Amino acid sequence: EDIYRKEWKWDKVNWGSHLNICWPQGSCKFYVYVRNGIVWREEQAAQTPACNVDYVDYNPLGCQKGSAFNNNLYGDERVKYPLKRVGKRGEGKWKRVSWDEAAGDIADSIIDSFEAQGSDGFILDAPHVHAGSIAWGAGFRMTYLMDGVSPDINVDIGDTYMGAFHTFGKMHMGYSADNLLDAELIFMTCSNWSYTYPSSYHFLSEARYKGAEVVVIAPDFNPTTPAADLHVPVRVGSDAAFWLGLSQVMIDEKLFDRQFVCEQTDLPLLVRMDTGKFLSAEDVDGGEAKQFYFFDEKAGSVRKASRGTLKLDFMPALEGTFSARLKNGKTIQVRTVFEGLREHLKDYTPEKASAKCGVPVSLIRELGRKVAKKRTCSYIGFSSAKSYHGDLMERSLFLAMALSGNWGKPGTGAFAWAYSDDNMVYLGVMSKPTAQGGMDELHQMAEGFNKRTLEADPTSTDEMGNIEFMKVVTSAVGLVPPAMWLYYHVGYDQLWNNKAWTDPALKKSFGAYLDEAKEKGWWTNDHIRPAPDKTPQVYMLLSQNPMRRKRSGAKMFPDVLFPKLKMIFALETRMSSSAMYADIVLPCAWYYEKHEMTTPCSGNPFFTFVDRSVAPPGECREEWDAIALILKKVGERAAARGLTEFNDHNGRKRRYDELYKKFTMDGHLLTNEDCLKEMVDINRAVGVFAKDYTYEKFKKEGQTRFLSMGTGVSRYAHANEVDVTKPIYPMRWHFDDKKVFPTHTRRAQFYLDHDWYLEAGESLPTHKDTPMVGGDHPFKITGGHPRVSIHSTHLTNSHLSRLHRGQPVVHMNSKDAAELGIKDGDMAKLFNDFADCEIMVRTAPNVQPKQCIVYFWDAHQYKGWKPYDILLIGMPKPLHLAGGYEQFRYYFMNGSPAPVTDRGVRVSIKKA
Amino acid sequence: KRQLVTVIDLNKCLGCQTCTVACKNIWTKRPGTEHMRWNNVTTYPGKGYPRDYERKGGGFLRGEPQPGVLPTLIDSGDDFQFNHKEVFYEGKGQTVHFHPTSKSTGKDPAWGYNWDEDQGGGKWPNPFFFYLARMCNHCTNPACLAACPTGAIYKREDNGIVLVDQERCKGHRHCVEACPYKAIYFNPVSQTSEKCILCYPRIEKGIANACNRQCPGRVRAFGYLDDTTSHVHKLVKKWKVALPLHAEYGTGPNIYYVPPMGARGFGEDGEITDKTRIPLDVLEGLFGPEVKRVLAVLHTERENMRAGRGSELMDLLISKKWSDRFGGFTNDPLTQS
Amino acid sequence: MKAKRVPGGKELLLDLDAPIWAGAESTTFEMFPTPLVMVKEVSPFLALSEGHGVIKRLDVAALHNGSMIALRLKWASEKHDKIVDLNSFVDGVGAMFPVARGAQAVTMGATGRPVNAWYWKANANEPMEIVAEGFSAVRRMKDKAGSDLKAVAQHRNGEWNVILCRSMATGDGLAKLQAGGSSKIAFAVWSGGNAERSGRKSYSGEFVDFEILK
Ligand SMILES: Nc1nc2c(c(=O)[nH]1)N[C@@H](/C(S)=C(/S)[C@H](O)COP(=O)(O)OP(=O)(O)OC[C@H]1O[C@@H](n3cnc4c(=O)[nH]c(N)nc43)[C@H](O)[C@@H]1O)C=N2
Ligand SMILES: Nc1nc2c(c(=O)[nH]1)N[C@H]1C(S)=C(S)[C@@H](COP(=O)(O)OP(=O)(O)OC[C@H]3O[C@@H](n4cnc5c(=O)[nH]c(N)nc54)[C@H](O)[C@@H]3O)O[C@H]1N2
Ligand code: HEM
Ligand code: SF4
Ligand code: SF4
Ligand code: SF4
Ligand code: SF4
Ligand code: F3S
Ligand SMILES: [Mo]
Repeated sequence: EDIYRKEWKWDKVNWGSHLNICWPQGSCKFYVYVRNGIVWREEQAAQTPACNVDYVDYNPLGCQKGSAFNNNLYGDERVKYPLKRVGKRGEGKWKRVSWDEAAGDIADSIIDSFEAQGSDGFILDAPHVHAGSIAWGAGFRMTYLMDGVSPDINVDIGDTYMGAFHTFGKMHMGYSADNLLDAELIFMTCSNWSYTYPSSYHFLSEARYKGAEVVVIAPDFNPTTPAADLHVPVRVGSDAAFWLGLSQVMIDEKLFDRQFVCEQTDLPLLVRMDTGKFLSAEDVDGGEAKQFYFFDEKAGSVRKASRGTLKLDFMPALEGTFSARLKNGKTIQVRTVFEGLREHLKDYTPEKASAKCGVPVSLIRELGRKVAKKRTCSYIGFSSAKSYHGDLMERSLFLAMALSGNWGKPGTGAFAWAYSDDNMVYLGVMSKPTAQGGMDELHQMAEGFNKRTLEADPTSTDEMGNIEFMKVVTSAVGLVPPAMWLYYHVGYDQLWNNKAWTDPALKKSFGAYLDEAKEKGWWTNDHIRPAPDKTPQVYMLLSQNPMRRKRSGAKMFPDVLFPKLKMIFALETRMSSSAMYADIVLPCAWYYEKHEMTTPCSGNPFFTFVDRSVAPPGECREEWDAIALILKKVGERAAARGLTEFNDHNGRKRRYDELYKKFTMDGHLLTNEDCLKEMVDINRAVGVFAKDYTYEKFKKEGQTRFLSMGTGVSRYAHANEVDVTKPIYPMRWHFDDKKVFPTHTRRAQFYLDHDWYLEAGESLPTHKDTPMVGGDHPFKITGGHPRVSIHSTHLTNSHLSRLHRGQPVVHMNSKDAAELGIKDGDMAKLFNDFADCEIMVRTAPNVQPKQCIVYFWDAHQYKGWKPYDILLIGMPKPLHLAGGYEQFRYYFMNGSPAPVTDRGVRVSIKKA
Repeated sequence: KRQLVTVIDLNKCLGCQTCTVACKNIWTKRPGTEHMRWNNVTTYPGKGYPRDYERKGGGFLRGEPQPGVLPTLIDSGDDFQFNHKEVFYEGKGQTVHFHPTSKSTGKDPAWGYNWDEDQGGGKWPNPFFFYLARMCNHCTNPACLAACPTGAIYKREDNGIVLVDQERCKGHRHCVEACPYKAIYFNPVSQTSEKCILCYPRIEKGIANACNRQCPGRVRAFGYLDDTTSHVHKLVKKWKVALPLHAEYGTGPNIYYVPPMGARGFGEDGEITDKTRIPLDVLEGLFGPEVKRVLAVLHTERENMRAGRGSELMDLLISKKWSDRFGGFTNDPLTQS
Repeated sequence: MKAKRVPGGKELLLDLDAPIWAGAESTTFEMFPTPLVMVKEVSPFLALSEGHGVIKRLDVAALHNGSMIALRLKWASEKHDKIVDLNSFVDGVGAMFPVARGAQAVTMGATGRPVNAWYWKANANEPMEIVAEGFSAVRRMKDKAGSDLKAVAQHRNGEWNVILCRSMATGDGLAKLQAGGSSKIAFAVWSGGNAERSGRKSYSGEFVDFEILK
């Protein structure tokens, strides 16, 4: 029996985790087992207790990708030496060069472009955090120091909740997974936790056994349905109709929480029947334009709705049509938003809503009634943001939550998007360490914004002061809406101005709306970068893979962008499909091979330590060090070339020779370990870690619950404090404290009375079918994040690829396939008016008829390297160019039109 | 004499394959074991693992031994080879792509481990499927043991673990044909057969077996069937909600499954019903005639919870403290052999 | 059968194409399927075997040179000399001798009545020495139990040709094969193509006289 006992041996064990952005980030603590100087295997530590005795713990955490990551570290997907292109881009001809040569070529290309046209020539395109918080910090810090252009990561990927943004004025709200244990009714929608949250899926099945009713709203009977009591089989993109049907039920049957609606929302605010706009004090007595009104039926009069608190001292009217005399002496009819909604929901009776979304009447009525009487928590996943009209779908869900009083309470919530990213953003901008006063300027600037805000409006909240700050700082550091440069520089105007692929309720194209928006000053030159008359010349790939990530990027990048680019360089651990087109690939240290910390959110609300268990192989470098070296070389090469200064985008001069000293804080930050210690200090300084929770304690324990959302948007958006003894849930301040919302109406706002919305037919939540993006083809293609990989991190891993068919697959309904003469395992062409791809077919009864599904794959896993994404176009929702309204705005990760609307794109399928 | 048992709660299983990799990354990365998924997880309805194992005979009928047939490498999930060098470095551009090649045929695979993932059964709008984790059952009446003419297979009297003595094994593979679960696997390098060892190197140090311990879905319980304080005893023997897989194969298997409740289906009228869509006879095919009772108990107990009455059963199946699932096998996985 | 004395060295006896083999006394043995119903108590599953024993004829010549003794064995078979799948088996041949009085070939001997078998497998470098006390106790000897048993093999034109060669003098427990002595011999042969291994095979039946001449 000693031959198996032989295997159960090792030399040492360290803490590890994975920096790939699973979401909610699992932040799973592993034992990393090293032997013979190599990572042999890993296993979950399972040391994450419950919040208290009544709740389920988080143990063991983990997933199959994490639990087999040792295979990544020794896999043939790794790049271990700097490579320089030998053939054409993408030809697969490489030679090894030194870091010196590779960093030198990169630096020269940076210099060349800065000399030719200033800093607009450099693009760090939407890096994600997969390489690590410190790598993200490095890339951002670099771009900021150089005043380069960094398209917004979140808008670029399509992880946003614009309907939340537009209803509540914020989206950075979340709950922790154990919050489901306090819900009586749980809706998993536009999401697939079986695939996408395996570390905490258990809270869903365990809530079920505790008595929670679990509902999966999905077009397909999706992989999460084994935990579900009910599948709500929506037609792709039709969720609004479902949720409006539910709202109609609660209103018609008088099941709604009248008090909550009257307090929390715009439903009782009065709207003018002549203009369609909220009745304002300006209209009535020449007061404030944003002072709005309730009707007091007892008093027989319009009464000002407070801008400063949601607390009510009487019950506003909901039902009715009334009159108001304006300052003109003219009398008009006014009615509450609610009264308009009652009319509007006549088109969403269960019978009618059922016709629109394909959900049976019985289920619409059952769930209408249940939502009104049950503490209800949802998880809206990021397929919502990837739907053209996800905002409408989300607004409609929030209307049902409003009507049922389902927010601001234990066991409520909609997603997990509250998090502290202080460790990354302070690392990214500070000129000196935290312990040396590095946060002082930022912290005094933050106060400035608060003072200015209160001055503008003394009813303003901290949350509002923080948003104004965010709007400014985002543009000061070169973070820009990604639609702009894609439109102006990557030829996407030719796709996005196609009226055939636009919502037909819109009166004009995306670009026409853009022109109107810039004419009105809603987008400035600090948003539209690189400027249209600049040419992108240097393009940095870091935790980003545009060949699959950009919708239609597989065509638009090679055909339009790459030809303009003098240098494409990648900081990679792995030979991604996009790295195959690079001029220079720089090898990086991977998980367990560099000190790091995970980047958790509310869902799994603990930071986890990642040790350097083993040295990186070959000439793999930490990304901070790699970037530091590039910047030193920029300085050195500039000096050798007799150059001193370059112009930033505002035409101010910056010295090449100070880039490296600034980046490293004059030698203080050279390694991940250096940066980790600084991130720990940052977390201590902002309350995310206890003040006495040092790096020494962190290294020893391996993980710790965070104690706050830090100092960024989440701290205010989340609108609750973190109490580690109970599940995290948002919006408590709004409900308990009657705190106003940062919106036009100061309330959770279902009526958007902005001209564009009024004209588009979207002033109220409403159902619009997905635009016919791709042309008139009969399937609606949907996707999802892969079960089998965290993004592409494991898509080129032999070991993990043996858990599946090892290649791209399209899931089709069995009968649909049969009707096209296609069998399981056949190849098929997917195509539309724009492009095509070939993919292996999986047939399943669980796919909705005329739906097909591709969970994403890396582009070089496909024939001709044409991924399904090639046909996805990414039509941005033009209404998201809107400004001139409080909650219509852009700051980092929030707002602007996301080019991400791939869910429901039209494709045809034929056998190949 | 005692018997180690595992309970697997199919309601909780999310098909993540962590258990698959947990096993593989200790035991089955050695030459000749790469195809072996001693812990395997596939979608049900499906062909299972190995492919069509339910058609391959073995076991006992009326206590009569049944002939069986040997799985192939492909049946056993293959060991896909990939072409990294070809795609990245060979100057072939987009004329080649990253893809698997069968280790058996040297060509593109038309099957492999978990090939029928997420497919399942039923008919729209009532499709159904769940995930089915399996390992060696460490049977009370093991057919594998009975089959080996060299007597290389034995069942530990202390804990009921069934093992193939790797020194005496000659690779005759009668055991493979005889095991109606096809839970013994030929190693063509050693030319012996191998199988789940119930992680005995770990369990003899009080460390839970890896496929149980590493399951993020908290699906798995483990322990001695006679230990009246254990989850496994309470679910198999007391509540009797954890049922054997294919007990009609005559081997007395010692893994037990909590059958899936499943999602409510739609009726012929297209309206929502109050009944699961999973056909009872399908679940009965796998877990026997007690399925109906079990589903009824699960629903009743779940209602007891919901109503504020409490339920030991729901407490057990939820297990708010994870380590309580493991029957006293609670040592951290930090003691070596 | 008789093993004839020949004047050569071991590289006449190990040379499959040596003309000396062309003048050897060759005996054709009919080969029958093993009565596996007999193995029920050792393996009820093996006892269910159907269709084993597809090789019906084995030709054997025996020669010695006083210090080594060689068997040349020849039979019709496809070449299965490699494990190419998890269901794949290799060709094999066995020659058995009694090591105790009253050892019966049809049971592979019995407790205290052992037999010794030379065992060749097509995918093995070396042949194996097997000592058996009944088919319930068939042992492969570690590193041949000190024996110098050697094999050469070639498949050509649909036939296996193999020579099993061993020193005439051996230690205790292996078959006594002295010049001027008479032992007994039996054979089994396995078709890998027919999934033959362990007891699934054809065999020559009970032991026949094996006279070692000179
Ligand atoms: N149709 C469709 N499109 C969608 C989505 C969808 O659901 N459907 N979803 C999205 C969303 S939400 C995301 S977050 C994208 O998958 C993220 O794409 P990304 O390009 O970052 O991933 P990817 O994994 O491909 O590239 C990241 C690279 O990071 C590398 N990497 C990972 N770890 C490290 C590391 O430690 N160091 C370094 N230097 N690199 C590392 C990785 O190799 C990969 O190539 C976006 N589009
Ligand atoms: N294994 C793994 N997990 C991950 C990641 C990963 O790459 N791998 N990435 C992380 C990241 S960055 C993200 S953004 C998340 C994403 O994870 P989720 O937020 O869960 O989102 P998706 O995977 O897009 O959700 C897929 C589901 O959307 C449903 N769907 C599609 N269209 C519609 C529709 O119109 N209506 C409704 N109701 N549903 C629809 C489909 O049924 C599909 O199953 O995953 C996170 N976790
Ligand atoms: C008379 C000529 C025979 C010869 C030369 C012979 C030879 C052998 C040899 C060399 C082995 C070992 C195979 C291995 O280790 O892989 C073996 C195994 C076996 N034989 Fe025979 N045998 C003969 C007759 C029989 C008969 C008539 C039976 C059945 C009635 C039989 C039943 C078995 C069984 C059941 C095994 C497997 C035992 C084990 O591997 O431990 N043998 N035989
Ligand atoms: S990849 Fe994410 S979910 Fe998986 S083990 Fe690592 S941190 Fe956990
Ligand atoms: S499952 Fe198969 S291999 Fe495991 S003990 Fe039972 S009969 Fe033997
Ligand atoms: S008990 Fe251990 S050896 Fe058996 S399948 Fe699980 S991990 Fe593998
Ligand atoms: S690890 Fe658990 S949840 Fe995941 S597949 Fe295995 S048994 Fe199911
Ligand atoms: S039959 Fe016996 S010899 Fe080995 S392969 Fe099976 S244990
Ligand atoms: Mo994402």
